[PDB]
Amino acid sequence: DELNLLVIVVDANPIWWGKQALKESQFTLSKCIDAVMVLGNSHLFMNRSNKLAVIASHIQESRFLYDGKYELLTSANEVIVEEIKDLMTKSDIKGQHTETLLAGSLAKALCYIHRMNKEVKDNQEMKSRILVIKAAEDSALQYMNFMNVIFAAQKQNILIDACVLDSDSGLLQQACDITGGLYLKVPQMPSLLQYLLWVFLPDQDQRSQLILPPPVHVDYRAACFCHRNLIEIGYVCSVCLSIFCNFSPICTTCETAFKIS
Amino acid sequence: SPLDIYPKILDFHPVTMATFTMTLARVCLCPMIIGRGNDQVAISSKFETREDIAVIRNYGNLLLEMSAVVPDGIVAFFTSYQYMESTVASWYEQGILENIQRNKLLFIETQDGAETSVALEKYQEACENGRGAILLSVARGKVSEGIDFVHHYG
Amino acid sequence: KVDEYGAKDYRLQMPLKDDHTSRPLWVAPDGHIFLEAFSPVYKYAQDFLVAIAEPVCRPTHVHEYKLTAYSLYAAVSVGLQTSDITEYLRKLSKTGVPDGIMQFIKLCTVSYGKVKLVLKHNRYFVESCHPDVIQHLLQDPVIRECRLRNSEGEATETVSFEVKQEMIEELQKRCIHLEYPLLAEYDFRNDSVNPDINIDLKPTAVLRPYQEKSLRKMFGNGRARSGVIVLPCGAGKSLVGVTAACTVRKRCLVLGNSAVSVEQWKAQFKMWSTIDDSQICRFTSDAKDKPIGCSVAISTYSMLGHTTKRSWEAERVMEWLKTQEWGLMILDEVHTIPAKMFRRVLTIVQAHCKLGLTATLVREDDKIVDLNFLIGPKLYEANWMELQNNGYIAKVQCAEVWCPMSPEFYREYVAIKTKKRILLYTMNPNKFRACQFLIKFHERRNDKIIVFADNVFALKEYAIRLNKPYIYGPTSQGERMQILQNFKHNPKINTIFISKVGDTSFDLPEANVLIQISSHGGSRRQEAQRLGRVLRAKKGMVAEEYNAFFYSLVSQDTQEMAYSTKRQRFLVDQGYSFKVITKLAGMEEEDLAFSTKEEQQQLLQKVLAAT
Amino acid sequence: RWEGGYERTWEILKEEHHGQVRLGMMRHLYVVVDGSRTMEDQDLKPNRLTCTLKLLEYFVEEYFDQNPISQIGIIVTKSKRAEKLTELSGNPRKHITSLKKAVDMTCHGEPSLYNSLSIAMQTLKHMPGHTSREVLIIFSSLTTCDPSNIYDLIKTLKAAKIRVSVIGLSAEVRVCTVLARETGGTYHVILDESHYKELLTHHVSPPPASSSSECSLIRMGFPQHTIASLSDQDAKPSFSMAHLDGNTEPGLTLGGYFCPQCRAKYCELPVECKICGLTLVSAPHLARSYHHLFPLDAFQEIPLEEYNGERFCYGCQGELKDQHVYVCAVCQNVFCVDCDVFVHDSLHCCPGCIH
Ligand SMILES: [Zn+2]
Ligand SMILES: [Zn+2]
Ligand SMILES: [Zn+2]
Ligand SMILES: [Zn+2]
Repeated sequence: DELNLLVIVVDANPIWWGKQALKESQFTLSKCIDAVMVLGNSHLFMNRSNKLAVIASHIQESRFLYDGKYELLTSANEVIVEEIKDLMTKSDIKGQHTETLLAGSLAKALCYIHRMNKEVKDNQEMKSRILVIKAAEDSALQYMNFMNVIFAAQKQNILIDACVLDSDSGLLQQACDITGGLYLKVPQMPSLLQYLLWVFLPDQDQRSQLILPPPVHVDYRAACFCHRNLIEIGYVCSVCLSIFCNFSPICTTCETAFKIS
Repeated sequence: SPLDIYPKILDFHPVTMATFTMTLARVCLCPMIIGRGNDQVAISSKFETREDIAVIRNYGNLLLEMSAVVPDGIVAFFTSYQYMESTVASWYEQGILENIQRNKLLFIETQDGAETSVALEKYQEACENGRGAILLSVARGKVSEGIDFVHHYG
Repeated sequence: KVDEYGAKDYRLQMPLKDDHTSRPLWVAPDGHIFLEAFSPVYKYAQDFLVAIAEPVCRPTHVHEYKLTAYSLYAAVSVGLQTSDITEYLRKLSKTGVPDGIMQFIKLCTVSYGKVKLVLKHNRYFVESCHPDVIQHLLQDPVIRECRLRNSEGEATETVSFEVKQEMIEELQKRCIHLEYPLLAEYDFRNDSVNPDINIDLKPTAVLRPYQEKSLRKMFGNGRARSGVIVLPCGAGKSLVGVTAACTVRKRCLVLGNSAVSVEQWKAQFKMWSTIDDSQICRFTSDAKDKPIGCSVAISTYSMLGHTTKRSWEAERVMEWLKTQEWGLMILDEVHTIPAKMFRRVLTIVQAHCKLGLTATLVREDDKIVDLNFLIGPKLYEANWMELQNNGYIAKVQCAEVWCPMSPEFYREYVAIKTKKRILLYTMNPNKFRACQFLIKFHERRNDKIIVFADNVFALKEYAIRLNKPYIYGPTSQGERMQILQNFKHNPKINTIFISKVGDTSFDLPEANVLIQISSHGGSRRQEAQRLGRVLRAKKGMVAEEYNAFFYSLVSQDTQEMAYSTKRQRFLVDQGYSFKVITKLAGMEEEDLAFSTKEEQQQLLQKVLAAT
Repeated sequence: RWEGGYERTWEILKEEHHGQVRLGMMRHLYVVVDGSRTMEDQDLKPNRLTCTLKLLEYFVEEYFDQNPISQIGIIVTKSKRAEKLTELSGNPRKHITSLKKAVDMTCHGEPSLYNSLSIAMQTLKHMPGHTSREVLIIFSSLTTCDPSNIYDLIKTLKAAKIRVSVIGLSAEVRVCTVLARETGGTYHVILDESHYKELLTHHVSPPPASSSSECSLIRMGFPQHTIASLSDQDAKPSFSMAHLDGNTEPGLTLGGYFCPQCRAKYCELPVECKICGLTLVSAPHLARSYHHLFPLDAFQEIPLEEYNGERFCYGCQGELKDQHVYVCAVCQNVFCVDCDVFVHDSLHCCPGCIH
């Protein structure tokens, strides 16, 4: 009855992969796609009850991606390749939006997980986890919405695993710390698949007996809106929760004067 | 209820005899008839059966359950003073009245006007003070004549 | 035809129709009927089968009923014709009804109520609307002898004829052989010889649905009809009889098993009827009352079965009873009637409507077929499990507890071969320990403990060692009621040991824990009736399915086991289950008697001393 | 006379977001539960006590989920007296443990509104003005014993600006209605366990802020998870203050959370500092309640036939076959019933709006 779902979100920002391609490094987007497909095939291999969900995170939208080889594996790989080529071939940069819709892809993944769980019969319990690979830079404006995702997963007790390739994201670190998922940056991009298999492939119960690298240290500093500097102790607004370094009689954000006689 | 007895009682012919039915979006009244007790005793108030012990005990059980269930405002109208007093005495002897007192405070009217006034005042004070108050009166008594019950009293 | 597996191949004679799940009944051509309780039409089929068929087995899901000539007679006298019965059967039968069963029903119903027996002017007449039947029946020699003879020995001449009083039951049996059963119908409203009585129903009287249903089935078209109604003890069966008597309102005679039964009947009549106590008398040897003006006379079979000379006043009262003709007669504990002395009582008394009430109807001597015409057809039998569901009676928790035999005791038991083996296994030290543990556990639970022991010696030893009240043969009635009230009122003493007299010799206060140690030895109805009478409906645990606890101690590897399975079979017919409890949890920690075998061998000494 | 004749032959026949208003940013909630005789009644299976305590644990979980910086106090009123079962604090595990322990309580006596309210007021008498003072009471029995006048206590509570909410079980009580109305709270009646859960969920959300409520610039510190490693020579363990006041061995960890104001060490968050009174929180805790500041408006339910657009859900690509399809207000996307319910209930953000 153990139904393991491993939703994989792929950072499919064309700009970062173009930068990497111009660098002519050993690792490209094709290798990333191949590693993701192999990991998903292995996940489906480990048990019949296991399910695979692959969604590509792109700036324009979040795409639901899904001869001597397994029939279902071959069909799934064909579908994934078809969808990714259809998206990237028609991926026309129209606008200055560079940050990928990371939050939207996570929200769509959570909706898909909820729909699967509703479709899952009471006879079986569907353990769910999400693995996200980070390649491009992190986004700022999504932060709040990103937070809305995190607790939501913690609402349904879903692990969130982060695989940073190039650009670190403290948001991902905090999400992994909160939801209990694993955060780790790949030192050598060509070795990505083994990092996926050795660490992110086993389930948490399997991870329980397994010995794994300790989680990275996570900080929780704050930005003082008037200057957005690091702050240890700050003045918290009781109206709109805006934080200030110095005492103020009127809050800039809530526009409500602090009635301190 | 009868629109023709009054022209006969008052010996006249009224011009208009019209009854205005009540239309309620929300039901505020729940009239119920209980002719059978817990022991399936045929509940009656005929003076031949008014002295029956079974009827008195079933009335006591009904009042006890209502006090344990229904909110503070409880009023009970009997048929005569002597019958009500005998029923109260029987309830005290049986001990059913003691449980009713344990659940809600009880107030019984007498023939004294001042005593009945004090009883009404205490009943209203208890009802407005959150403690269950039960009043016992007669259909021909002063309570049924000129006393009005609010939502939290009736 | 029989299959190689032994089952009867009735498939050929049963044309199955496609309305399988819709229709709940199977009608085998043997006369048996099967019903499924889970069917949505269960209630309708239940009532139909009860009206037409005599129930046999009623377990949880599937029930078996049987068709008998007496059952068909009861159905006809209720007022149902052949066509309606056939139509309803075919509407409920899963398969087609075999033509043999159809023909059997036709033959039975075509002649039911044909012959009429009338008790008028203290004389019994046989009449009918078919004089050819009567004339042809005159050829029967038994009918010739039963027919009243003139003063010169000649035979007395819809014209009826008088029949000898002594030869009623002979005619009863003979008519069955004549395939023309008599009709026990009374002029309920057309009565003029016996006026009514100032007796009515108190408003406190409540008719539960099954009670009212049985009464109305008895009152076929408003006329009372003789029969037998089976209700569990304490289900208002006495109240049902009182209600029937009030309905009849004619002269009423009631017979009970013992004096306690007479007292209870009088109390019930006072408790629910409006008859003045001046008209209620007890024809007993202790409380003597004038029979004159006694609207309802209550007595016992022995008081009427005394072949020996009675007291002079008793003779006068018997003369008064014989002279008076009774509109209603009531007999309790019908299962004791088939005895010859009690059967003679029916001949002795001249009454119109005789109604019998009891808890069981399976006499171990199979003398029940005659009872079908001693009184009449079985009118009603409430479903015990159904009454349990409605909460009218307690939902009993039955259990059989097996007790290992001590090696010395078992060797002695095997050594003896005669009837004397009873003492050894009834005095099993392990059985004693089990009973003691049960008593301790239920007293700690504050339960009403009643322990039965048919053997006199075993009862004495058990009760004395456990230091509890014991009642047996002597049973001084004053001290008997003293002990009963001590059990009822004193919470310190709630463990009563009762001998065989606990069946019907006195009144059992309602209890919750009944432990049976020794039984008659196959009286499947006697101890089942004892269980039914002991355990009554109790408030507080009605929601739970186990609010009454019954334990039956049986010694392992003894013949007693063979009795228990033989006996509780009757209770199996009512769906009751008995879970085997080989070992009792908790006996180890609590100290009990006979912990040492050295005590047990002294007990063996004591037992063998009495052979 | 029903015995005249009767046959069953004929029986045998073939056949709620409010406006963009200020809310309870900081809440000090006290839960008072009756322990009277009537708690053993079977209004809710199995009895009032068991269902009440289970739903209370669920309420505590949800309330701490949606109110990170709040507090919960548990008081049990029985035998005309009140027992301070649990102190006002923010630990969910301790309160759940206390409720599980109290599952086996003794339901006896009658509730005492006066004593419980007086204890709650005394506890909340010194609370800061900016923090809201809200009390929730579960009333089983209809009778309360008052060792003094109750309306004077009502006046004192109103002067103390302490909100009182009542959720009864039997029927409406005039005194409870007056108490709820005068102090600004709400009075509710339980219809069943589902309605009980609905009322508890409605009470989970922060109440609308009163006009008289103050708006002060409160000062809070945000320490990090300073973990000391034995590879460092400055790995000096110290028993946590929260664990120190414990029967068992307090957690002697090398590192953890150190107060930025008085260097107090705590192994659990969010916990207000015992020594200097500093409210030690974390950044996610503040952002955890932002959905209250920005509620998601209900989507437009349109029949599928009248919806002349796409036939797949935007959130799950589900082939929409239901008679009702929910369209977003902002980006006007296509969502099925399941996604429409879940996003508003849990996600609180429309992905298309983010896009
Ligand atoms: Zn502000
Ligand atoms: Zn501090
Ligand atoms: Zn959807
Ligand atoms: Zn939207």
